[PDB]
Amino acid sequence: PVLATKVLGTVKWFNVRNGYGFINRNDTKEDVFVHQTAIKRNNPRKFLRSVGDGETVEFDVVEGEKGAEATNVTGPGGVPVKGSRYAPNR
RNA sequence: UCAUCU
Repeated sequence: PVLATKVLGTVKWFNVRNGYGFINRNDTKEDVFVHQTAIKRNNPRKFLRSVGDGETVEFDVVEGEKGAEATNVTGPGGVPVKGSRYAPNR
């Protein structure tokens, strides 16, 4: 079950070293947790799993253990995310 | 799951 699909949001922050971040939903203005494994289309020219602070992402919302979370996270229209400056380019 | 990392 998916609570919401293709939600658009702005990354609040994402910690590359520790592997998680938060996205602010553009529709409800609620922060949602995003795990590194929830990123579906990583920047193919970085080599870590990440989204970058402030970038615009598109995602599904599902029920987590500590609140609703983001999953299937991509750029708008399913394109690769930009990724974090804390994740070096190849 | 509110982290603090080039």
